[PDB]
Amino acid sequence: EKLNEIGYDDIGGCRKQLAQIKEMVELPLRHPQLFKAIGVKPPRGILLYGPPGTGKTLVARAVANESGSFFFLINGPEIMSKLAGESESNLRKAFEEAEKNAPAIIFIDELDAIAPKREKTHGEVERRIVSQLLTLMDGLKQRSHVIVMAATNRPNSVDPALRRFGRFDREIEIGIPDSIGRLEILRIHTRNIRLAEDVELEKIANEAHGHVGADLASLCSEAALQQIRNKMNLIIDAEVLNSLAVTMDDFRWALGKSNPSALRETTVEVPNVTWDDIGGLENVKRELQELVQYPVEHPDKFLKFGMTPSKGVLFYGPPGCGKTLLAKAIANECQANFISIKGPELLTMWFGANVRDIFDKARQAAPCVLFFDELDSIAKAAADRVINQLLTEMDGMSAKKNVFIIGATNRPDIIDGAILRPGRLDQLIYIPLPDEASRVNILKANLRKSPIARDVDINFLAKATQGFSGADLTEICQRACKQAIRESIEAEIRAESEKKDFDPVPEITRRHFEEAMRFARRSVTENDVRKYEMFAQTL
Amino acid sequence: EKLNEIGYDDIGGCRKQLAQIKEMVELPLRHPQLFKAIGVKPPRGILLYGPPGTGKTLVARAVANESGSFFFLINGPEIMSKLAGESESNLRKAFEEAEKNAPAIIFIDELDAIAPKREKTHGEVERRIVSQLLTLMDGLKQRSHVIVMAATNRPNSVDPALRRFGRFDREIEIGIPDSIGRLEILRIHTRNIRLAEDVELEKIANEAHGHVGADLASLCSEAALQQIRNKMNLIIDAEVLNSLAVTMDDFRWALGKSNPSALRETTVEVPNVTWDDIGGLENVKRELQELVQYPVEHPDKFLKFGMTPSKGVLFYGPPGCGKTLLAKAIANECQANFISIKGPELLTMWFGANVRDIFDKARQAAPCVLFFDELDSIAKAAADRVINQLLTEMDGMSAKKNVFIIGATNRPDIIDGAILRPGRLDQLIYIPLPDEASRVNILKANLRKSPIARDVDINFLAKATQGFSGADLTEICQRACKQAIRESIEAEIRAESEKKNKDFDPVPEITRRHFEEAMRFARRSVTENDVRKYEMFAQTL
Ligand SMILES: Cc1cc2c(C(N)=O)cccc2n1-c1nc2c(c(NCc3ccccc3)n1)COCC2
Ligand SMILES: Cc1cc2c(C(N)=O)cccc2n1-c1nc2c(c(NCc3ccccc3)n1)COCC2
Repeated sequence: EKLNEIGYDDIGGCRKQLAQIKEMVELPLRHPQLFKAIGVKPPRGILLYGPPGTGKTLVARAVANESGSFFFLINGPEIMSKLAGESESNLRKAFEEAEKNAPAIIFIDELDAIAPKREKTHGEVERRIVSQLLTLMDGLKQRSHVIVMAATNRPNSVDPALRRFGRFDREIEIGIPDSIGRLEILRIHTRNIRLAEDVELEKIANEAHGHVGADLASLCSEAALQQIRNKMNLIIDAEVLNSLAVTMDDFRWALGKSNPSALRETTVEVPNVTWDDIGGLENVKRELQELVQYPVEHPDKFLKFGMTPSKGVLFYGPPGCGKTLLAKAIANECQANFISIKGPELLTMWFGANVRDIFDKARQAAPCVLFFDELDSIAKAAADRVINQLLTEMDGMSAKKNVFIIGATNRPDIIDGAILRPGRLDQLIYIPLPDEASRVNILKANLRKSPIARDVDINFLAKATQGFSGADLTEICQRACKQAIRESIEAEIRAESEKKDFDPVPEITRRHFEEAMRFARRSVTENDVRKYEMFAQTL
Repeated sequence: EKLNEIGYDDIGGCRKQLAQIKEMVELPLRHPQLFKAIGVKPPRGILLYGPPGTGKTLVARAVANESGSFFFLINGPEIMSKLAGESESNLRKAFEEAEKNAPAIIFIDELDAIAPKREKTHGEVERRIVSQLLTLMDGLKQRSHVIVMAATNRPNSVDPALRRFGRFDREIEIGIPDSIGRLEILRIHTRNIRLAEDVELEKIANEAHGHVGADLASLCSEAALQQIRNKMNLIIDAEVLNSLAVTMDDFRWALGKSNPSALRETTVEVPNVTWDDIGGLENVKRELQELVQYPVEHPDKFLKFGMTPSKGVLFYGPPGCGKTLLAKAIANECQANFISIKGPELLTMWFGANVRDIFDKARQAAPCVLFFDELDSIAKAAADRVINQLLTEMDGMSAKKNVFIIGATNRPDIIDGAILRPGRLDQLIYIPLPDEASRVNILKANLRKSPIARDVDINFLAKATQGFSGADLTEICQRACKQAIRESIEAEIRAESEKKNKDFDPVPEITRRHFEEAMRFARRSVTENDVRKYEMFAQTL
């Protein structure tokens, strides 16, 4: 009987959308007088879409329960699992009961099942039920106090006729939870499971990438199974039963063996790469501040001076110089959402229309940076369709919506000149090989989690490199760590053999870094650097 | 019960169409004696089409109510939601009840639902309804005084059989409202909502691009919701309730977060770019006047001299010289509609016939200037299909309908010579880099909204920038504005630091210094070689 007690606190990583739906639904159903007085018309149909398992199904019940409304549930499979007349009778009865017991919420859990695309019907009963649903949606009066909520995997799966301005006009996306949402879901799912004192659910939430709420429930279940195995493979005994608590190692094992279902779905989040970490690149700092931070933080100045900000940059520069991190940092300084799209991903999804989906999602998000990772794959100069999609979508993106498109290219001389036209992406910014401070910061980011020895002078390594790209520094650090692991394992084997300095190699010593450096080679030739300098004028 | 009172004043941005429909429907059904005497036959079927949310659904009721006729409504979803026999029984009862209570209007709301394309039926019950609808539409007796009206998203969706000369012969398009129509919509949706005295609804309309009437209802709803947020967050005191009025800052917030449904719908409007703003380019003014204005303003002299005007023009010149604006300006001087089509758009829509749709809309519009920007992406010399469609449409377009096709190209040498034949696009006009007079207006147009300091000599900059293209001038001003914003934001930060230690506006205008810095890095974007190449094209062809 927990259904009647499902509240907002019992739903996981949809805090922003939960607040939005609260404002949309609860307030009109709790204080109709205010909205009627001012004139606001509460929404008729709210469609929720997103990856499966997010928890969008519980949102309608939570809203109804905490607003005191009546809740009638319409399950698409249930209505489509009945005869030709009984399904229509059930739809009509649901709407009639909702009208009788207003204020009320009708929840169509699988709207895609009831009303798929008209091309997929291939029947008369299905089209009849679709038309009946349309009529009932039109039947509901503006002042009946019945709010029809719906859930679907993808909004494009619903018949377009249902998305008219009178039937389903508001669409809210319940996407993949962030780390805070993941922690909330894990806390919700562990209220009954007994947890050991050594579990840090924050770390588990931060590590689980691509995990939706159902995936986290599976994670907790598998962790409990692992604990039972550990305490049962050796051993029924009441004392042992009371000593059964999920330890952190069990959670780590479950996470390692967990195959999340939302790894392939794009993430929208505010990156935590503060510009204090990027270090130098201060010319790029100033340019990106002028191009992104000022339009978002101080719209008043732009309105005062009557300048429409340009919403398009191109990050051209040698490979492995942290263009993605620069985009993330400029997103963070503005507290702007960040969306990262790789060329292979776009081509693969096109092979499997979705160019407009990502821009629509960017519009959904608050002021955001839409970072395309390799634009030569799309703008080579099959791809002739994606290029035009992108160009037209940029040509239709109003400059006042605060969506900044930042495309990165290692090879800028191949990009089609159409993209670089004024008003599309005409803000060429050059990202050079990291300077001294940038190199120190790269080496410190690489060695953040690695215990280094005090004798190691990171500043000396940065000074010595003087030309290495970022990937080169990462390779140097990885070589040093590999040699350290090689020494640790050799010492462990020697200790085992001698059985017939508890930790002989606890930190990476200066010798490891020296040996790694001896074989280091520059990856960006001076000719390449000269070539990238001339592109600013060759265009 | 407001349905019985829906008039013409309660519908939004369809002022032109409503007047057209008023003559078509209200006048015959009000004075049948006059039309019968001369011999006019009032229309049988009027198919209203356009993007969703325009307000075409209320037109039938407004026409019926004002003319006193009987209004019987038919809903596509409703009829197709019933059994095989009841759906047909309702169609026949709708027309049977209409003839009984004539004069009357039958409004089919979703004609695409009842009568989709014959290839989409894939059933027997559905195909019986289509045929039943056809029979009823052909059973009207031209004296029954019953007028059928229909609404559809696109006319091509309807079964072609319904669009014969006896069933649905008149099609009226209710499209995206223009700025005046947006204000009509923004004033009918605000009759009940209380508004603050600081609200200038005219400004919101001119900024609401791509907003259909339904979308403008979301703006008002969102704007009022914003006011509740502001007052509720500060907070149900009755005094506060009476002080709840939508302020303009709320509207601007709503407009920023509003995602209009019709941003991708093409616009038909008369541009406001008067030729007095284009400045010079006077050798282009004479040629454009001889080809667009005189045929439209003075048809008499063309008939008197027996000359058929050439309906095609090609604009070729260096990039960023305001070719589009010149096309807009001549349209304004003729009060002609202007349709701008981009090369990328035509290919994108073709991948997703539509060439014939652009021309058909041009024909429906009053004397029109159909601009084809980037005609080098279509006439490159997939695309082979689009060029032929464009090539055939021009040939099949009678020169007497006052529709002019202007094609702008930055690279004319690539254009296929088929388009440049004497039949369709036979006139070439060269738009050069802006001259001294024009460069003054380009700078003025850019700095129209920007408060400039009196020490700035706009004339001096134009004299200095002899050779700069239009985009080069625009870049200079933006750099001036960009730098001006920087000195304003840094001054604010310095003020904050000084405030902690203890000229209201530090930089109120773009000083002469800001322009000086921008000009130093400014570089010409059209090489002297490129200018020479364009000159030789007139003879190379
Ligand atoms: C771990 C790592 C690899 C890498 C690479 C690379 N091709 O291996 C390139 C650029 C930055 C890189 N970082 C890196 N990663 C981070 C930071 C940071 N700071 C310096 C920097 C940043 C952007 C840009 C330049 C230099 N650098 C600071 O934020 C945390 C992560
Ligand atoms: C804002 C703007 C940008 C721009 C560009 C450009 N490459 O961005 C090219 C030509 C004119 C341009 N304008 C512009 N825009 C306007 C005007 C005007 N001056 C006269 C003119 C027109 C076309 C041509 C020459 C000179 N210039 C005057 O009418 C109002 C709008």
